Amino acid sequence: ARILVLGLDNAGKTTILKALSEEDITTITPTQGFNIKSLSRDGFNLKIWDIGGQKSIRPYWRNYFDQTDALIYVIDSADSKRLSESEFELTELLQEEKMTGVPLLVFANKQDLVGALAADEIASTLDLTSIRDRPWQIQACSAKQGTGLKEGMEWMMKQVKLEHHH
Ligand SMILES: Nc1nc2c(ncn2[C@@H]2O[C@H](COP(=O)(O)OP(=O)(O)NP(=O)(O)O)[C@@H](O)[C@H]2O)c(=O)[nH]1
Ligand SMILES: [Mg+2]
Repeated sequence: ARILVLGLDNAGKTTILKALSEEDITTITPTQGFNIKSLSRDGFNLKIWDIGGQKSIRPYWRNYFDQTDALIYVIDSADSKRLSESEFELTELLQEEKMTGVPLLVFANKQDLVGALAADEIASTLDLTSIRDRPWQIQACSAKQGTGLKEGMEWMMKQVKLEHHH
């Protein structure tokens, strides 16, 4: 499955990917273009695209909308000065024709920091309960500390799997 990871600059996209890859986050720098990582877990082959979020390169996001199987949107839960910007960019994404029906996982990141907003507050600001056109989930997490990441990825896998029924 092809996974696309978006969100504002500094939200923690690359740190989450390296945490999933069991590698060192000490040496992470802002992403000028994008990163690709292949990950095999629980009988699944994930190809993950992590795109840089600085506004200057944000128009490039649309290059990667084709053949997307799931969207992960990352937000810095402790940076309330940037919430309006994060909601504007997500609402634009959800109006894209190429992303019709694609499952949405929101990672409410940096829960380890003082003043981090709870998942329910973030859900309210992003107006997630008004979505009608796709499956969605919000998950609180800390990439520095590893919590929440497994739970999020398990929800996402359930949505993209070929499911067998009786
Ligand atoms: N306290 C804390 N800091 C975090 C957490 N996740 C990431 N950070 C920090 O936040 C900063 C930005 O992380 P980074 O992964 O580069 O963000 P990004 O979303 O990839 N930015 P860009 O899109 O510009 O590449 C880094 O200093 C990183 O260590 C977290 O869960 N807790
Ligand atoms: Mg990055």
